Amino acid sequence: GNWCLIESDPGIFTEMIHGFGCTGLQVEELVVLDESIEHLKPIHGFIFLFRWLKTDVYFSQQVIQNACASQALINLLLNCDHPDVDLGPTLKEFKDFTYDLDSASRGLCLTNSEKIRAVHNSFGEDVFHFVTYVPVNDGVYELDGLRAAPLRLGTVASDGDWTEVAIKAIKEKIKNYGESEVRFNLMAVISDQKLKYEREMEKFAQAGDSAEVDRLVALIAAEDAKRERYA
Amino acid sequence: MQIFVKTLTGKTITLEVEPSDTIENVKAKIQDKEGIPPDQQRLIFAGKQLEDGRTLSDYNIQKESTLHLVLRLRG
Ligand SMILES: *NCCCC(=O)OC
Repeated sequence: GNWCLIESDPGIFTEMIHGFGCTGLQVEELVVLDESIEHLKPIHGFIFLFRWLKTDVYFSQQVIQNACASQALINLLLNCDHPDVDLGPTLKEFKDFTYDLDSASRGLCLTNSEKIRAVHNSFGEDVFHFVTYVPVNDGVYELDGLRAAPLRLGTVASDGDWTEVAIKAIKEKIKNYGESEVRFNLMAVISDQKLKYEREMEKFAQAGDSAEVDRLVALIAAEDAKRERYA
Repeated sequence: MQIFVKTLTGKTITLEVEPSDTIENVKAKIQDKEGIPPDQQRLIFAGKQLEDGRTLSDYNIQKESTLHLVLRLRG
């Protein structure tokens, strides 16, 4: 009631991540469930939106309903463990302080954060819900802010692609709706591709490879145009 | 002519259009066939997001090309 609803748009979610102070990531919309995303690796998590049919994992449960977009995104980010990714002071301080708090109390603390509430609202009866999927150690978990605990979907590795487990869980969730229900959205949280291209570009520049620099300029320009259309 | 609109779930929605039809018109057509308003729709033709008032022929979209629908839903 004091929290707006949030549109399932990968551009908005990329901006929310930045707004929370976290750098090194972007959000990419998935268009089909057979979409190969080998080139998007590493995938840090999935954000999945569907119509609500009424100890090493960080997880917070919602105590307000309309916070689900921010809460799902924060549940994902606080499970990210990667050199590409800096959570920033706001989210690191939140995670440190709430480390030994139960899941609903974490939701309360998140709900009371003025910075988070601010960021959230700066971007905004069937109810549509966001949930998060994330790998932690050798497990894959669904983080649904309505439940009291993470849901372990399966185990992964050694060779394993964790995304197979999550995608399987998502397909099977879609098989629960009318074979005509199509109101879903799936997004992947991946490393910042522009930052990746700029790092490579500076290395090829140093190596004296004009051809590869120009092709990286083309990739960067392509990425910028794509980011602009999402605006 | 007929063109195909595919969704995340794998469904395939078929439409009666002409190459003159605006994207916005195609979104109006998806509503009556599916129920989803234009607001909640984005159409992708491999692989750009399509602009509302800018015609199938403009995007070189043929008889029986397949488009992709993604959803902008308020959660
Ligand atoms: N999309 C806003 C919140 C809804 C939600 O929490 O569904 C359970």
